[PDB]
Amino acid sequence: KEMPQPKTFGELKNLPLLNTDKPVQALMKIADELGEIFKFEAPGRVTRYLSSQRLIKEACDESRFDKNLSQALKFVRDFAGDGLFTSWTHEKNWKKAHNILLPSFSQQAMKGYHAMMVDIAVQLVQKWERLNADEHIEVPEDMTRLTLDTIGLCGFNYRFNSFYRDQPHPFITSMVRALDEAMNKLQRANPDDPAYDENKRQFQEDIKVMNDLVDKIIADRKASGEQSDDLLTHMLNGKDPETGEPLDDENIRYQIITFLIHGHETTSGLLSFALYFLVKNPHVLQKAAEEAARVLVDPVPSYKQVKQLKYVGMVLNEALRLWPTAPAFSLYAKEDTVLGGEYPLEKGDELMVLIPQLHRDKTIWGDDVEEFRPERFENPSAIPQHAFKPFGNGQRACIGQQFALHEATLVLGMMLKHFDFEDHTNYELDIKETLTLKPEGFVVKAKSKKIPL
Ligand code: HEM
Repeated sequence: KEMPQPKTFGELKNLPLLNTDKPVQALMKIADELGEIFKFEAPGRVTRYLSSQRLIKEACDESRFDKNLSQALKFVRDFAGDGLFTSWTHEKNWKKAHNILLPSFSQQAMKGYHAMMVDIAVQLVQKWERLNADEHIEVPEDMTRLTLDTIGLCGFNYRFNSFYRDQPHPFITSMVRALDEAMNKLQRANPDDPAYDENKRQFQEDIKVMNDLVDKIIADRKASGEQSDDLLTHMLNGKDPETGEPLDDENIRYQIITFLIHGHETTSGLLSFALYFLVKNPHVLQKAAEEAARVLVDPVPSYKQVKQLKYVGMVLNEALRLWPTAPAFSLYAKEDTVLGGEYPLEKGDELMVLIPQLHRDKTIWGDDVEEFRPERFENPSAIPQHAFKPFGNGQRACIGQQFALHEATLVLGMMLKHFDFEDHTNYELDIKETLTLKPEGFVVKAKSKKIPL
């Protein structure tokens, strides 16, 4: 079987097709025309984009395929190092950090982080309670303040105090700029061009700003001896079951930077898309609000009450179905293998899972794939294996899944309890693509139900 492939441009191959600010959406369009698999070549590289549950379930076989570091991840590694997200599975530090961190990220472990999550969530709610009549909310902007501050506090007991500032903490400014630079290098035709000397200089400065803060906090903690309810305390005290070794200080720093750079943007996007879909679907919003009011009966949510927000959970899963905020992951063939009984692959061949397209597979989800219908997830164990993959696959899946969902469910629950929301501009969905996805420029008005915290 010959494999479909979009337009080529001479020696540049398919590369010009991704000369756009929205490449994932462009690839979804190509997938719409070419089907479940297409080859994509650039000067000196080749990948194949998968879109069907049929082929993705095979790609998800860990005996056959392992996580690949995409070019995007190789650039992010310049500041995320050998943290979990940017490591090869066979690097010693991957398995070691994975073993140590798994217990710190369990559903049970979320009880320990809940109070800090509530701290920041209350700050968001109070911010919105305190807006004057003529004001509005910049949704992704505020969700980003929320998620960064939450990961800072739960991550290493540090307050960025984002809700006290117009200009973010310097660490945050550097982080966002470093992420942007790693992204720009993907579409940069002539990297050695002197017009990029300043970018390179700035990138090194921003890496230093991030390293200096995190290294200082780690050093301060070891000198103080203080024990906290945070990830840092877990990483300082944890020992690998296999070797009995703890993580060294540099790797701990990379883990912290990783939780921030990856966790903040994905979770902020999710909350933003969820609110977007709620305001665009009033009947669904009514059902979510009814549950929030019924369940969240105390001045602040308890850990247990968050799990009881069953419909809110479904709303978030349905937002992740339509716009999974980390929209792709990359795999390599471990050995020569045949995919789908039709496509021969050689050892090391690279595959890309196009998640938003997977989540629109009509053979799994039915015809109404574009409809926002949380009720799809009423019985979540009834959805076929490998049909729904917003958190990636297997041992290389999101270690932060329970953290992200606890945070998102808590915060969306509180928003729904405390406010009526208005799509005051009839916002037109504009999805900005970076390492992640977000609804750019999404704004609302929130009218308080005047319920005290
Ligand atoms: C809704 C929000 C989130 C989504 C959609 C998401 C999605 C993903 C995906 C798709 C991967 C696999 C990437 C790949 O295969 O290349 C991943 C990995 C990872 N995530 Fe998340 N993530 C979210 C939130 C978080 C948070 C809040 C944290 C930490 C506080 C986190 C920490 C990590 C780590 C450490 C990895 C690498 C795990 C490993 O390979 O051992 N994520 N995530």
